[PDB]
Amino acid sequence: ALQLFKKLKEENDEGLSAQIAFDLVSSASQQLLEILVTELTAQGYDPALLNILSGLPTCDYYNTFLLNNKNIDIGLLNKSKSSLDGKFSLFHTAVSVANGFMHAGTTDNSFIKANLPWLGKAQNWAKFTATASLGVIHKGNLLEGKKVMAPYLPGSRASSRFIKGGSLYGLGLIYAGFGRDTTDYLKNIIVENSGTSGDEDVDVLLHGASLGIGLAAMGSANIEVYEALKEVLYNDSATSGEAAALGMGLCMLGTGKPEAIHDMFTYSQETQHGNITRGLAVGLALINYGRQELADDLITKMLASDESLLRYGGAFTIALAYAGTGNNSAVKRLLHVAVSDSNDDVRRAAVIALGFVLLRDYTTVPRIVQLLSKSHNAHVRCGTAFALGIACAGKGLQSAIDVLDPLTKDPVDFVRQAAMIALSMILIQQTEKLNPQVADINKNFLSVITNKHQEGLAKFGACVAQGIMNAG
Amino acid sequence: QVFDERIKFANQLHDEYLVSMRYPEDKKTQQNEK
Amino acid sequence: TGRDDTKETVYISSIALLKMLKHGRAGVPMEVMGLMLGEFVDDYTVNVVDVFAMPQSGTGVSVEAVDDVFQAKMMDMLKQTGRDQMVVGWYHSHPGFGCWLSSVDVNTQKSFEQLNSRAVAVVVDPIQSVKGKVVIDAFRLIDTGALINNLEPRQTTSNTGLLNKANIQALIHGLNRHYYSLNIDYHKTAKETKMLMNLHKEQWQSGLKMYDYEEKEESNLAATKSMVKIAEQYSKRIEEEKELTEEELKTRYVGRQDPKKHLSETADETLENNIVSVLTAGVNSVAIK
Amino acid sequence: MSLQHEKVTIAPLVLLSALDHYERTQTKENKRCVGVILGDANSSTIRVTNSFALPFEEDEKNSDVWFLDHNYIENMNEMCKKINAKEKLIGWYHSGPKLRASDLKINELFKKYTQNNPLLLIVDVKQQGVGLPTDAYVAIEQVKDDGTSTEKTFLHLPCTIEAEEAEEIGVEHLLRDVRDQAAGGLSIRLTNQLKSLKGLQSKLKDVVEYLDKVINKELPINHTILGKLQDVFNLLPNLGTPDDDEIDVENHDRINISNNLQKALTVKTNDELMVIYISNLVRSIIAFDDLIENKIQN
Repeated sequence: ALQLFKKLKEENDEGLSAQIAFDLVSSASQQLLEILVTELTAQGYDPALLNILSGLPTCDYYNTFLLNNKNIDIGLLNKSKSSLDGKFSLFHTAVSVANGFMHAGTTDNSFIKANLPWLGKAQNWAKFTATASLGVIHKGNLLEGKKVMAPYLPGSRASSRFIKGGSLYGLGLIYAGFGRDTTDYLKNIIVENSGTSGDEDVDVLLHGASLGIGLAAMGSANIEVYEALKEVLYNDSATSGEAAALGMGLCMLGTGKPEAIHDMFTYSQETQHGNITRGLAVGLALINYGRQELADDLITKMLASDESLLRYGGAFTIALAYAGTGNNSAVKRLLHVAVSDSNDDVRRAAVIALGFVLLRDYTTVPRIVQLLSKSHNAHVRCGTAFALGIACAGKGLQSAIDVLDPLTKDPVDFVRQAAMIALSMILIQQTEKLNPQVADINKNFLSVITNKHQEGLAKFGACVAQGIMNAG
Repeated sequence: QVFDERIKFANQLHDEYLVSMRYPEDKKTQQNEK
Repeated sequence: TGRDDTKETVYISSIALLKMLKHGRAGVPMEVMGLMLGEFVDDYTVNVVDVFAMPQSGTGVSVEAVDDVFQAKMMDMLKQTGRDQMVVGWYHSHPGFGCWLSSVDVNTQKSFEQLNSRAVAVVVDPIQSVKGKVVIDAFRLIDTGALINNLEPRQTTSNTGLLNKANIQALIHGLNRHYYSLNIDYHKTAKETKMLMNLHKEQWQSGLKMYDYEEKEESNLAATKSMVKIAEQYSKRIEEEKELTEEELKTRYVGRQDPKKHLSETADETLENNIVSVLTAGVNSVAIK
Repeated sequence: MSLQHEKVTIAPLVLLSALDHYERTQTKENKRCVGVILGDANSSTIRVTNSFALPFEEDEKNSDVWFLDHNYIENMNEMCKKINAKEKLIGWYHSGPKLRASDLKINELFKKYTQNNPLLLIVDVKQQGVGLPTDAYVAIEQVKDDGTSTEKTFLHLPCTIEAEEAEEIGVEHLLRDVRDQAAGGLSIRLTNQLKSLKGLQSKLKDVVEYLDKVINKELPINHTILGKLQDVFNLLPNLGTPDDDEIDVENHDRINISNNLQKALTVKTNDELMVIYISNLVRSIIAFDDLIENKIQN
């Protein structure tokens, strides 16, 4: 990369060099960009080049864009509140997520103020979710990030521990990718409570810290963070262990350090809290991102261990390692494992996997997974829905839409939820003019929300999915 | 000895039967049809 | 303000289930009881280690029948063996009634909340243990206070939502206005699993043991004869049965209790067996001598 | 006392108890756990219904030195009878690995309490192999032809497993395996015939190397072992018997029926051959008309 610039230094002119920089930063992984600026600095390139590479330009432009060209249908806000009563915990949860998607990237206190009574009915972890939904909205505008969460960030709220935590978590949502400076602010609190976390007040705050720091330090592989999260994991807290487990594989993303994988792998055996153990299983997955064949030893071993826990994560380790490779081994393993595995959580998970592996090639996907949707296994069907979504999210392949329609109407409640979600994931912002079906799927949601002969489960998915469609 | 040959012969007729039957459906099913 | 308060999944050990079934089965139909000993970890993981039974009282389940002299003394025998762990609730068996908590059972449970407020009440139904089903359900009190201020959603937070809703009417009313029902999962080690799984010494020997030969004779004769009688039905059927209207075809030519299929199943089951039969005789002769 | 100990049927609950209690009394590395076994006797078939741990501390150095709190056993027992007063003390479980001739002394202690000869049910907790991890032994005192002035000894007894209705349904609820001791379909039983041969071979091989040691390495001449082997050679099969001729008649019968049944399946599937082809002919017309319908639609 660096050589491309020494050629262009002998031809140097602003337009030419800048077009290449814009091309480079969209595509490039964070690790590539990071090593690259140090090299240009010793080469003594213009600071104009490095500035682009900071990606402070690109973020200013996208803020303006969304500010102007965001159209907000207001009738959605008023309706979610009315139709799905917010006292019920599940229902607030769904409503909060749909909104955070709708109002992405640009600030809006338009929801808050109008729906002050809805807000009041939040309680427990429902309120934690709410506090964090804000930071989806206030994502971007990195500058006024700290500012706009400042009433809710600690030591200016004392009302409830749920707010305090969840204001820290959402802080990380804003700051992924720009988050190196932000990492300090979060680290201060983790080290203080690095021990004592058996205090129930302390725990809730700390959950939100631990997710935040994952998000901000994503992929940087600050070994300073990995250690601090580790002590938490050892204290064996009820719920913040979960966040730690994840938060470490978020940080160290893709390193695949032999130490790291091992240490976590040993800890899974000891632990009994059902959440942590799952979390570490998935956590092994995250760290073996795009590690191909260097991860094979781990992949054999998880699959070989009888634990429900370790087989669940077994499935997504293969998946993230071989993400976007048709590799025949990876495909054969996932099919054989899903069908013949007795346990339900593990069974759903190996089906989901397939979408990741087949991100690259979406052509052969409706047909492979025709077979699975046929299987009238309850769990299997749920995960076919989710799988289709991942694989064909970007495109509109017709075959995919069709496979998903019997699943929309399937009598098992839990299928219906995934299914409804999976359609809008596929058809994300695709004109209703082009394709009239989109409008019909949409109405179906609205109809189910009207229906009271449905479970809360369909209602939950159905609302979230409309927020997916109408996003930002 | 005698019966053994008969048993083996049946099996061959089965495989021919199984084989032929399924093939036209495949073509039909793919094609649009009411 | 406090915890998530998602009702615990009651993780029932392999031993505690085996004893519970046995205990109820002996006592049926007279109500049976005992205390659950366990240990409380995580937010929602209660591992029910083991159970013991208290001597049958002529008052059935009663606070009166929770006899502290017995209870205490038991703790102490188990103490010396080091198998003692905190009481985490109580179970009893209603066979007479479905799974729910009677008014008498609600008072009993209220005393346990003082020990541990995450204590469970587990209803075992041993009359219906004669099916492949194990009919067992677990409950944890709800406070009236929670329902009056309509604060009940707190307890049902962040969960998959799968709730058993079997049993309604008075029972369900009581449940909704008094307890919370949540799932039971069974966790067992693979060590435990294997011991149980293992069968006889003669199990891995049986293939050179063989049926008495008078019965193989009998069976060969029965199959040849039976198929003949269903074959009559099948010949009659394909005389016609090439018209239209599906359901009518099945009544006209006796396409209900379909002969082709019932014949195909019997023919093959007998065919496979007869391969096994010969296989054993030849092998026995030759291996031994 | 009771001579009646002809068979031992064993509750899976007993096993389960013996395995678990081993760890919650926290004994490891050949440190024995002794507990009571309760169930019925004065009956031919002995049925071991349930068990309970006793504390047991065993001195590492020797097996002649040990601690057992006698008094505990009586105190436990009386509460336990209240629960179920059918049950009686009948003997003791030993947590393996394997028989000792120090047990003879141990057994005698239990005999004081019991009105029947105590059963020594060695529930091996190490679960070696998939074969039963129970040997059963009873202390019997018998005279012997060698010269020995009365020998005291442990005689092997057949161990099997039976479970109650309540117990059996628990076993099946737990299991989630495909199973292969089912001996069900052609596949399970196909395996099962091979499995039995090799089953035999391993056992046979053990007999064979054992015989070498008797006349070379001065393992005693145990007349009982040799005595039993004579029945095996006398009741060994023979050829050119009119039995052999008899087997051949049966062999023809079974192959005969196999062929008629084989042909009979050929007929059923061929009826299906016709049915798929009617369907296929029909659909040619439907495919044709399909185009005309689409013309209007476009």
